[PDB]
Amino acid sequence: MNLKDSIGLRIKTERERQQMSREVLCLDGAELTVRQLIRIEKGESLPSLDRLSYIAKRLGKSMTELLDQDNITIPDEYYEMKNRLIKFPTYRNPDRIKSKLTLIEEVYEKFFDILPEEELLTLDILENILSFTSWEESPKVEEIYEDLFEQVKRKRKFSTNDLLVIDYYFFHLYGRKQYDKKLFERIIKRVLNQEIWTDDVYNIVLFNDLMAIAALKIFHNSFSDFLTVVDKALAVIEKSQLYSYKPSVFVLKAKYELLHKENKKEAAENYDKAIVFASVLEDSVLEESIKAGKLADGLG
Repeated sequence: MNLKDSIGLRIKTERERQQMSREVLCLDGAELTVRQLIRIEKGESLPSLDRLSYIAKRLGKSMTELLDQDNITIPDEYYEMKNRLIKFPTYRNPDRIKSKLTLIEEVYEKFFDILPEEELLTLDILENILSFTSWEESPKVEEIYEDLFEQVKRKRKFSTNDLLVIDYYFFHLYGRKQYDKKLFERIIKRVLNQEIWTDDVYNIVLFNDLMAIAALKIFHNSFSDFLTVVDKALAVIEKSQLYSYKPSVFVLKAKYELLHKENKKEAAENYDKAIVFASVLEDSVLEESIKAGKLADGLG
């Protein structure tokens, strides 16, 4: 009997001894949903610290009592590998030897039996992030993402994990003409209000989120708050010194001048700053790509 089975059985056993329905325990779903609790009690999922804290409080127990002998401590090495996955650099500035593929398999081989549901979803998102179209793969995943996104849309302060879930939501909006604009607007507002501090990992996820929002706004021809987005992206870049990201921001400005301000001259100038920065960063693939971008937009 593994960790998940033990904790799950303990929790279900205690809940049923109090004759508490799943719905009663889960309340409004903000901290735990019925399907989450079900996966925990079937030992399909391990609870996280937050979950366990909620469950213990609801049942009137202590976390120690629900844990018994079992240990759910997640080793620092996992968080280091996750951080390295998030900060994973382009193939033009490779760090050391290991691929993302290798790091992900290594994270599973070392830590799978002790990873809670949220971390696993975060990992699936990271794995598939550079190519989210290449991913339309699980009913189980959509089911897990859906409740976690339900929870996310109640929060005012986001975590790293929250933001990765939000990035996957943005991907849900991809290529879609019909969508809930009110939800998208609330999400955007809340992302834009997140504090920028000294966590580079967080700041990276926030950045990629901002790019996704900009892209979506370009696709929707909705340029309200676009410069708010751009400025926030730039504030991130400055705070964590992510200068390899800066040309793409200038490209965004270009697009804004082009498709909204319709100022081909400024558009062209922004492209030129992007090209020059890439050039003087010596990512030549990026430079060439941006030049081709300027031609593509008719500013050649």
